[PDB]
Amino acid sequence: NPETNLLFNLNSCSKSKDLSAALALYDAAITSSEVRLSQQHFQTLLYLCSASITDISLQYLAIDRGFEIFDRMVSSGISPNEASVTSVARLAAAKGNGDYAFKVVKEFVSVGGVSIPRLRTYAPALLCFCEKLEAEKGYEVEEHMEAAGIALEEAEISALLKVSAATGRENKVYRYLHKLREYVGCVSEETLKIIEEWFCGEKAGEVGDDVGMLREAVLNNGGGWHGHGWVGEGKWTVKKGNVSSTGRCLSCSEQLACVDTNEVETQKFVDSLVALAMDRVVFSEFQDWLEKHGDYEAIVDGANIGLYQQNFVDGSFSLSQLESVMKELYRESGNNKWPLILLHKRRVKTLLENPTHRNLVEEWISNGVLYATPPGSNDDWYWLYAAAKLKCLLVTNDEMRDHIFELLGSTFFQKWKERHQVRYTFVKGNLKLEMPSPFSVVIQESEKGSWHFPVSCENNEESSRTWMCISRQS
Ligand SMILES: [Zn+2]
Repeated sequence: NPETNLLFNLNSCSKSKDLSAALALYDAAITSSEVRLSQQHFQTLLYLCSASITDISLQYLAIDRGFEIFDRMVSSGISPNEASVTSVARLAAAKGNGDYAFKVVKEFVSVGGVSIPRLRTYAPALLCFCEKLEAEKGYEVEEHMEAAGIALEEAEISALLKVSAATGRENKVYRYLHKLREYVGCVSEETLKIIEEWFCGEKAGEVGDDVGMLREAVLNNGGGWHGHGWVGEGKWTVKKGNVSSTGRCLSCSEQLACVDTNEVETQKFVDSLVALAMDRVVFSEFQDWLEKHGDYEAIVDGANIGLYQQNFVDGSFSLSQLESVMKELYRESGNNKWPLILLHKRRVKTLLENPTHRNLVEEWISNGVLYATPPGSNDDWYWLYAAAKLKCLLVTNDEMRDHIFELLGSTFFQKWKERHQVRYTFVKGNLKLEMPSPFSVVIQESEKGSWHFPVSCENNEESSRTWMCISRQS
């Protein structure tokens, strides 16, 4: 059987990255006319041609003979899959042909059946245009990506920022300094140098505008950014320097913002939370109970605080620790609001039928500062909902890492936990609440057009992270 032998030998070439050998077998199949060409033969060759772009000894062969393999695949009556289109997009981008790398994807997305065009399909085009300082054709790829419903990562956004800085398009540079802020957060060392080069450059110091109305724009957006135009005269003062624990940069000596988590994104969180919670008993009775009587500054994971530093074997529970968390949050509250504790019905009873505790537990149920979550369903979803919907603190020592709560948007979560979650500790006797930080680690604009960029300390992120401060002085 010749078809199985060709597929077996082409795979043996792909294991060694031996393009020369597989590309010889490709000729033997065509000229002899003994073997039936098929999708898996064409695919194996195209991936190998894309794989060989990095190899110096095999790149010239892949670029010369790669497109003929793709053209034979289409004319044989086989539509090209996502990986095959990406392979030719990379091959075309390797020899500076951005327009073919673009239009090979436009044909693919135009079918729209089972295409599924990933970012790696469009990236060969986009990067090739930004390499050749073709800003206009670069931005076309972004439009066709964003319309096709594909997220841009840091590398693509940095490429578009780079080409904007090269062509001197100060409108577009401002666009992508907010795309990084929005879709990335803290930036790379390479990405930081792309930004540093702009603000140090002469074009950046030829832009300007007001004071009063921008304050509303900062508040309405969240706190991080005002989001329209540059502010100042010229000559930026770029410098790297660390930030305080209180949210105060040592370079410029101004206040960093603690940005509110996205209001529309928080509504997607709570709806997906109620959707999973409504699953066999009535969850909706808590929803209205919170809304009717619930204006607390903090929520407490009752099961966590009580079982903290207790033996899993003994089944020992600690109301005294849960009592301490109640009193300290009440003190730290300015208006003096007691937090809402959320325990199970199995844990509230047994606490209630202990005569020592009964009074204190009954007191909290009467005052509306403790809610019993019903059996069967988890308490997990009740205190997530309570803190998230009311937008307040959540006291628990539990970084929620699991595949049951996998609908957690890990982009939105962590970013939510850093703003809202309160950790704690009981050193022998006394309690110590570890509050969330008074400033967020994200890109942000001041009212005076002063930017701040945090660089991602990938190894050991701490208070000694370097921030790249950029201000005007006017
Ligand atoms: Zn600063």
